[PDB]
Amino acid sequence: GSSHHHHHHSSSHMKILVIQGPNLNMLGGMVTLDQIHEIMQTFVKQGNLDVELEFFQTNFEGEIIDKIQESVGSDYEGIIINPGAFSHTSIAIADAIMLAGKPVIEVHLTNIQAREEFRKNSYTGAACGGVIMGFGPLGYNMALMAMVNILAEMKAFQEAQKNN
Amino acid sequence: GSSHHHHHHSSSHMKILVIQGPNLNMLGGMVTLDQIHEIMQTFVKQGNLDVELEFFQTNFEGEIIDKIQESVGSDYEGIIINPGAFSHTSIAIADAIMLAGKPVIEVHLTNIQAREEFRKNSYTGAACGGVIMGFGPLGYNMALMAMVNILAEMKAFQEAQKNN
Amino acid sequence: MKILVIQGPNLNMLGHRGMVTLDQIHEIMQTFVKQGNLDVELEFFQTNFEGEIIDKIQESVGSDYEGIIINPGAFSHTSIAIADAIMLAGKPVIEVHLTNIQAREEFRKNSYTGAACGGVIMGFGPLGYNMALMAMVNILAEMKAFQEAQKNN
Amino acid sequence: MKILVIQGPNLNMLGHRGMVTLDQIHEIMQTFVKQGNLDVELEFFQTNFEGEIIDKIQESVGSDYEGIIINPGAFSHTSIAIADAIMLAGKPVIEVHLTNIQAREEFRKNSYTGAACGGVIMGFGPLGYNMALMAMVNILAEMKAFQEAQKNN
Amino acid sequence: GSSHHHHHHSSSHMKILVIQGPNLNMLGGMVTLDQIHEIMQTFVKQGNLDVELEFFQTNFEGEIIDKIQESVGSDYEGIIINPGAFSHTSIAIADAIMLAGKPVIEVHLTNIQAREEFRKNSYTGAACGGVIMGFGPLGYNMALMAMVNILAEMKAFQEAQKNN
Amino acid sequence: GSSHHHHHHSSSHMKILVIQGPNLNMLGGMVTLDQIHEIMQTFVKQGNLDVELEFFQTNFEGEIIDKIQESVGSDYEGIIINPGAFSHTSIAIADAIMLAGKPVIEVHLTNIQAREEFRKNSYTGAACGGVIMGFGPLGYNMALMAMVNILAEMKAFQEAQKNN
Amino acid sequence: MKILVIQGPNLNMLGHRGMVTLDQIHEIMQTFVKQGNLDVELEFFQTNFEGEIIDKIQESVGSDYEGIIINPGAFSHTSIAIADAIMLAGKPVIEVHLTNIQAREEFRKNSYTGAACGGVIMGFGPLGYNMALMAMVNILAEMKAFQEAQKNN
Amino acid sequence: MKILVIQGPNLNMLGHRGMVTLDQIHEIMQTFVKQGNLDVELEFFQTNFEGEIIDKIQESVGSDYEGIIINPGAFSHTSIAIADAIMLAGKPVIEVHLTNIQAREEFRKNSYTGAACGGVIMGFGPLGYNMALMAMVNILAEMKAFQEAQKNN
Amino acid sequence: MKILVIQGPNLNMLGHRGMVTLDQIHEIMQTFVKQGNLDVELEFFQTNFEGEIIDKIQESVGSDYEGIIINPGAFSHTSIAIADAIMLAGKPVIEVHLTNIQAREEFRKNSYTGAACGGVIMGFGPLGYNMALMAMVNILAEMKAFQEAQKNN
Amino acid sequence: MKILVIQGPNLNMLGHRGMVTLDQIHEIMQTFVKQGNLDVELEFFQTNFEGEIIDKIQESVGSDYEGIIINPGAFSHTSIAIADAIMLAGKPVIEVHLTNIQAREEFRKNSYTGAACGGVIMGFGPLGYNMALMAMVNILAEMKAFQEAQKNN
Amino acid sequence: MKILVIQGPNLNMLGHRGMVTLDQIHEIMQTFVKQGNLDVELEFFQTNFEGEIIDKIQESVGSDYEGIIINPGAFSHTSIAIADAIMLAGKPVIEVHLTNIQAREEFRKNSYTGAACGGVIMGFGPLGYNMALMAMVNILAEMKAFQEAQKNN
Amino acid sequence: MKILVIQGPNLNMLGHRGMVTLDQIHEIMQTFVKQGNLDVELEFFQTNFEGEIIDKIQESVGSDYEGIIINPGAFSHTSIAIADAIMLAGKPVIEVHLTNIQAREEFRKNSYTGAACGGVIMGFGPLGYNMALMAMVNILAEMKAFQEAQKNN
Ligand SMILES: O=C(O)[C@]1(O)C=C[C@@H](O)[C@H](O)C1
Ligand SMILES: O=C(O)[C@]1(O)C=C[C@@H](O)[C@H](O)C1
Ligand SMILES: O=C(O)[C@]1(O)C=C[C@@H](O)[C@H](O)C1
Ligand SMILES: O=C(O)[C@]1(O)C=C[C@@H](O)[C@H](O)C1
Ligand SMILES: O=C(O)[C@]1(O)C=C[C@@H](O)[C@H](O)C1
Ligand SMILES: O=C(O)[C@]1(O)C=C[C@@H](O)[C@H](O)C1
Ligand SMILES: O=C(O)[C@]1(O)C=C[C@@H](O)[C@H](O)C1
Ligand SMILES: O=C(O)[C@]1(O)C=C[C@@H](O)[C@H](O)C1
Ligand SMILES: O=C(O)[C@]1(O)C=C[C@@H](O)[C@H](O)C1
Ligand SMILES: O=C(O)[C@]1(O)C=C[C@@H](O)[C@H](O)C1
Ligand SMILES: O=C(O)[C@]1(O)C=C[C@@H](O)[C@H](O)C1
Ligand SMILES: O=C(O)[C@]1(O)C=C[C@@H](O)[C@H](O)C1
Repeated sequence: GSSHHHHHHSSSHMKILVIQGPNLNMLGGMVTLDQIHEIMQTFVKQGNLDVELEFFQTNFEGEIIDKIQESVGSDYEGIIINPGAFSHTSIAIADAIMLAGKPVIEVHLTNIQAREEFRKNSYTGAACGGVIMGFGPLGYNMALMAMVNILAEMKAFQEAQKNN
Repeated sequence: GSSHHHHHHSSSHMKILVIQGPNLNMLGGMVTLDQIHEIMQTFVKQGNLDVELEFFQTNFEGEIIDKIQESVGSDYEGIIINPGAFSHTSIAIADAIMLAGKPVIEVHLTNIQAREEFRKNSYTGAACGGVIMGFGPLGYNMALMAMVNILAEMKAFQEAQKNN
Repeated sequence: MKILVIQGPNLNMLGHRGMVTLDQIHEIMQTFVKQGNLDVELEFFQTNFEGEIIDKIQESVGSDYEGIIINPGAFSHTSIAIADAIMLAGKPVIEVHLTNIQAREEFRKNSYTGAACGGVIMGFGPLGYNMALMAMVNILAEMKAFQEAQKNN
Repeated sequence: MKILVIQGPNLNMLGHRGMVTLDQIHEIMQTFVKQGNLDVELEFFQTNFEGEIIDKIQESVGSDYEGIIINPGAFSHTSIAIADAIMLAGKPVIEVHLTNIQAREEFRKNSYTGAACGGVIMGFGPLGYNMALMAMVNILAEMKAFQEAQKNN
Repeated sequence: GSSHHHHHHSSSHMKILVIQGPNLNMLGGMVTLDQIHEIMQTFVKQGNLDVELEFFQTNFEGEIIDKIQESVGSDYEGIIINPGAFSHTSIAIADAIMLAGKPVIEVHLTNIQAREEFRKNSYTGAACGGVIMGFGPLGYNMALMAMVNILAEMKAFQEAQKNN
Repeated sequence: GSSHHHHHHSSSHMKILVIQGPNLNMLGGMVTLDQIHEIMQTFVKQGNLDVELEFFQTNFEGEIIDKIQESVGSDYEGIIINPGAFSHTSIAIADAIMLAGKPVIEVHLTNIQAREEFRKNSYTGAACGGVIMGFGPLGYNMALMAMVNILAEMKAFQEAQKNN
Repeated sequence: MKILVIQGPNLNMLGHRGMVTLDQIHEIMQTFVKQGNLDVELEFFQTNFEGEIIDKIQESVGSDYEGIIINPGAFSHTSIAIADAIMLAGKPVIEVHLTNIQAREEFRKNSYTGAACGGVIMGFGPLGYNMALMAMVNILAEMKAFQEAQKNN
Repeated sequence: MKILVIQGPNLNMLGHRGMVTLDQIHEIMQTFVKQGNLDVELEFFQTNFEGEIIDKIQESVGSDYEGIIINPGAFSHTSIAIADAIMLAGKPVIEVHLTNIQAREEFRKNSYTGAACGGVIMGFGPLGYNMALMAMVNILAEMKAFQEAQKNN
Repeated sequence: MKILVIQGPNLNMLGHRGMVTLDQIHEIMQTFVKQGNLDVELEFFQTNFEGEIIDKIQESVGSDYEGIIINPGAFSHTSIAIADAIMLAGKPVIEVHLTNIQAREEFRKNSYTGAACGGVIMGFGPLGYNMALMAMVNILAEMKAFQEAQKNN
Repeated sequence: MKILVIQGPNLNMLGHRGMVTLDQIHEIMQTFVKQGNLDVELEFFQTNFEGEIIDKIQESVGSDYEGIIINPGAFSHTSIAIADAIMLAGKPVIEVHLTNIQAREEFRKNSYTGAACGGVIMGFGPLGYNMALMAMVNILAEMKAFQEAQKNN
Repeated sequence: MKILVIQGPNLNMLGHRGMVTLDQIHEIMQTFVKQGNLDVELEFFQTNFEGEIIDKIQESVGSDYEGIIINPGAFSHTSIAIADAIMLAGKPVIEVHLTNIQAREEFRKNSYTGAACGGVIMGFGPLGYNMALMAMVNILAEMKAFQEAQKNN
Repeated sequence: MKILVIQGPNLNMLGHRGMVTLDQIHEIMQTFVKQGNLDVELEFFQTNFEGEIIDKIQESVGSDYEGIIINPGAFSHTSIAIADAIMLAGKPVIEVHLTNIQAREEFRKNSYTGAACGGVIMGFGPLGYNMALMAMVNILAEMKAFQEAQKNN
């Protein structure tokens, strides 16, 4: 699958991993995925945020399981995923996620509540703590704004108990 | 039911309506709903945002339907709603929302995908364009950040077609 | 001879939700009575509250109302309470629907409230309301004929 | 202005199956027209055959009938074909039920034929038939008003 | 449809009506329907029984409804029916039977409990007071032996109450 | 459980085993089970039939499984059973029946098609080749008349292939 | 020691809906207490409003009520909200039903509210209410014993 | 006045399965009677056999037992037979459950045997048994008043 | 070599129900045969009667028809009878659908009759009928080759 | 004019899984084209990977393929992704099945991918593939006629 | 070290129901122990009675049995009681199936008793029994190692 | 004598997901063979890819593997394709589960893959793998005895 990433300088620093599910490579709303990624980057460079993104799209469920598994070599501290149609079917990823080790957030462009009966459950989303759907590309940024706060708060907490 | 609101000065200006469902008046995480509201207000005064909020909680499905119906006296231009347990059952509010006239966003503290079978469907969120669940109080701000962008883009659009 | 019309949730919103208001439906009804020359006091009550329909039906049980026409709206599909209430009304209740609830989503198909009513008119738009007057008038006429047929022998 | 009434299976059996016959229901209808002074030719057709209802509706598609009132009876719950047929009728079809099919066994609850018709009258006993005439008259009146409203501008 | 009948002399006399559903006309076990009928007649002429049968097969659900409706012109006093595949689907005959006026018995060559999930319910058999299935042609005679006893007992009963 | 039997002389001879389900011991229509048994006996002594019955009622599902297993010590050559409510639940007896080795017929006084949803399936009857239900006590005799014919025809058949 | 009794929709209609009123049920309870010599202030509240049950339970959370006996009635089967409420009451809630809701239609079988309450009495007619007092008295007694057993060591 | 208490499968295991035995439950009952000054012979029977419950209920039908309290345990959810048995007992049967079967797995939610019983106590732990005595006493008392009210006129 | 084509309910209504008649479909087939130079007598039969499909299939069992192409229409989803009939035809039956019945409402998804046929063509509009001829020709050809392959050794 | 043939999981196993290989199926197609004198480049791709079907479909979206024939095999029943893919292919997709998936286990009945494709051929054994060529040829021919019919006026 | 083997209904019938008896299965087990040189007293108990399995498991709770291997047979699918029992066994219970219950009718797919056991062997024919011994030996060995690892520190 | 072990998705993650790795499981197996003195070449393959399990099984069909042990993991519940593949393996496949998939969520209860396999070991943790070797060894031994029993007469 496909993979973009930007760099980051070196003076906290939060590495985040975005995983885009099958067919998401194809948007082209009238907006494209690369565009959804600059929107994300634009919203960080902009928010004033020491966040590094890694972007990842694939059509292969195994490639999505692999990628999560990699992350567990503690690099990035959280995952933003839109499993595509795998949301509805794939227990195997739901499992990947539950032994992800870190925050995961599911994001869906459409409102899957409001579509075909079959799209209504996501197993994957049941396993991410949080789920965003319905918002169009705008949803990713919500997942980003959220991710930031989660991690932040965790850092402030790991520094909480680890003194006494 | 109960209702808070802050004021706003008079020099665009977006009035937004927050509706909290039944039992939400009870939180006291270890955070309370008034607290969830200042967090919201804090995130506006802070984001630098001409947004006026109105906060509203009730245990009464009718009172939720009433309030939406009132909004349709074009004041506020969108709604953020956590219908609580009424999400799962109440077609009547789903209906209220589908003839709401404006952007509606559903917010849930818990991740309802991940709870009892009965909590899995929300008819109301199938009628809001977008849904947020899973995020704790943080979710509300996501709905706020989103609401802003929606309206914004709408204003920019109503000014789009209305020239030619 | 006085009849109660009970309109459910969202029904008041007609004209934002064809382009016709609930007020206009009510006056249509008048026009049908005021015209059909039928001795009928109508009263309109609309609410978005399940409890307020229940209350109102419970309040009917005192003389002056001989029948209730009701569009429980969305509560039709879900409100076992309103159906329970309709059954103790002990007097004609007729359920009306603007649309054909057979013909929309799954969750609208069944009506609890409808089963409790003697009979259901649906998918006629407002005409169904006049249809309901039409029937109420008949049943009340017939009932009235019968309790004099017997309480005479 | 000529209207078709289609009665489904078993319906002819009324008086062995209250104590009233299908014939009487028909003449009631007459009495309602013959009385309501409405220019309406009615025709009655009863059958226990799914195919015969389908045939009859397909035959309506030729002028002289402007609308159909129909009680598919038991076929209501099961006949996708009749429903399909009612949908090409391209002219008002109104479904009538003597009983409230909401209020009997599970298998009667849905009506396929009902969904295809614009609207459904149920649980009124025979009155529902007059109810149906009442509606048909109105829609045909309105339709007629409209095709002259436009085909004038 | 098709229709066989034998005659009977004139010196109680029980007229019985057998109705064979769709496709039953086709057997040819390695036994045919006419054969199933002689077996029946053979078992009456044989049992020593003042019974007159009328045999009736059709493919048309309407024709089965018609025939029952006819019977209600009190000729025969009971019906033996194998609705075939219409068992499982046809409410309309179930209804015909429920306002049949007299004893009805459903017979099935096969054991419908023991076949495709769809064959498991018969609505028609739910409305007959009794149901035989599983016995092959032998089934019909069971229905005949039973029909005899039912009617008999009824005659003995109508003569029971109608004296006092 | 309980068990009746009559004797039989010694000059073909068919031994048959009747098994009555739980609660059947309680009838007392207005007829009792012993009565249902003499009706049976009466219909054999009467039909002119070299049949020996053994009657058996119990409340214990094990005791029914036991008794079938016993039969397999080839005594009687067929079983008539009314598993009572165990019809609907007990796979374990359905299995006993399927490795019964001989004709089994299920009899039910009521018409189980026409009762509570739960009584609609009988797993046992799915395993008997044939099922009678709806007939009141008269049902048993139908099972008897049938049993006779089945066995008969089998004897006639075992003498069929066993010559060439 | 003060206990709240919450009666649900339609429950007030007893005497039109055997031949006994809600008032009579309540005075029965009194008679059981007034007689049982038990230190128990009772309060009765009946409503046809889902919200008002919720509000009332939430209002209990302030001292003087130590327990709630509650017949959610129709809301029993459908009201996640009231069950959610009962769960934060943090103090005994006992559900009562006049009838045996196992023993009616499908839709009454489950109770959401019952699952949230510790225990459910059903099918006893009014006796079940005294039954409920019986139990509340016991749990409160035991709880009270225990918080003194511990807050002593 | 003699009452039969029937304990179902595994119920004898209490103390390995809070920390209380079935013996203790039974003596509690005694204490409640022995104390309530109520003329009540109790008998206890516990079994892991569906058949033995059936047999025991059928055996009750002979004089000296006027009522049955019964915790069918696991058989509650599956035993049509025991429910059929309970229904010919012709004499009060009350189901008790230690836990609130609404509040566990799907498969425990319905009780066949409970529907057959007049009423069900659940989720009270052992208290429910005394609760059951409480009720049986009342019903028997009332029944007995009534057969003398009538067999006098 | 003679083939039966069986069109089901409503299928005759094409041109009121794109803009193409059943007649045109049939002549298309001809054109495909008349052109494909294939020795094929075709016969067309359309009906709105479940029975008449059954009768027609049963009648095929006599020589001259070697195969059946059939669009049961609506009866596809419900007719166990027709499926049973197709299964004793003992000779190729091919089901055709204009539309892709996977792609409409739930109730059209399964076809009983289709499972009975050896193979189903669907969603091709009229082209599927020529598609069907295409197949029949092949199967008949192959079968014919084989009964000569064997009845030779 | 170039067409892509997509064979799904296990389909390569034909010859161990009648006694015919996937290679033979493909050369048959050739023979049908090579014979039908039709201007058609075919390409065969078989995979046991859901993703590789997806990738392959997405890769089609670049010129030279005008259509896809596809036997998703097992993924037919479960792969929402492939069905989603087929839907953006924006160019004819035809699903083929060797067997009649109506006629096996429950889980094979529905096909997600089939609903996505315009039309589905099933139960024909390998013939269905030639049947598929037959159809693709026709649609492409017709489409091509049409874009010249219009882009001329 | 003594182990209980519990065989359920019908299991004794092997050899009328491959051609192997229950006795032979048991002696096989012996042969595996007698051979594997494992210190293991086995006991065999077969029954057709749900209550007898329950009784036997309840009887295990006394010393000398350290583990149970069990084929509940048909009760697997239905007996909530036996599962309940297996849960208080407080000692290893292993479920065995001759066949693969996944691979037969719907009703056999789930096992209640299997969920209550730590682990299930199925579809191995008799070999599964030896498989079970193999496991029991291991867990007992491990448990035993552990209670000496700790009760030492 | 060489055997394939196929580990499914996530299985490699043991030690982040008791505290044991997949490597350790494999070496345990060695220890069991290396110890059991059995002539067995084992190979381990783990993948998170449905297609790779299917490929690997399809690759087995060439000599040197006589059997496959497999934990399809999450694909167990959903992969019709893998089950389809396991069925053409034409050689013993045994499914192993660390946990008791009966005893977790609904969605894990059924195994497609398991029904295709001859037999399934589950809920034993790693021991189940040695269990599997134990069985494979036996079947292969027996099969081998048999093809020499016959191909001798
Ligand atoms: O982002 C989404 O909306 C989605 O995950 C993408 C493609 C579809 O398969 C999903 O149902 C929704
Ligand atoms: O915000 C929520 O999580 C919720 O809407 C509140 C209360 C519960 O009834 C809902 O399931 C979740
Ligand atoms: O009037 C009607 O058509 C309706 O009762 C009103 C509102 C909706 O919720 C119902 O589904 C239909
Ligand atoms: O007229 C009626 O009520 C009905 O349509 C007639 C016959 C029955 O089969 C329907 O269920 C109701
Ligand atoms: O006699 C019978 O077995 C049957 O009624 C005949 C044909 C099939 O449709 C039924 O399922 C059984
Ligand atoms: O004979 C009978 O009808 C029955 O088998 C007896 C008792 C009930 O449990 C069955 O449902 C019917
Ligand atoms: O008290 C009762 O029995 C009930 O709770 C009251 C009203 C009905 O809605 C319930 O189903 C039963
Ligand atoms: O007493 C009880 O709680 C129960 O009746 C006994 C055992 C369990 O099987 C039931 O689910 C509840
Ligand atoms: O040809 C068809 O597409 C169909 O078989 C005809 C009529 C409809 O009833 C079917 O659903 C589709
Ligand atoms: O080609 C077929 O018949 C099929 O698509 C192939 C493999 C199986 O998985 C499907 O169920 C049918
Ligand atoms: O395979 C077995 O051993 C089984 O447990 C025994 C009897 C049957 O009832 C089960 O379904 C399988
Ligand atoms: O090994 C197991 O226990 C399992 O097969 C592995 C992963 C999970 O997805 C299964 O449910 C169980």
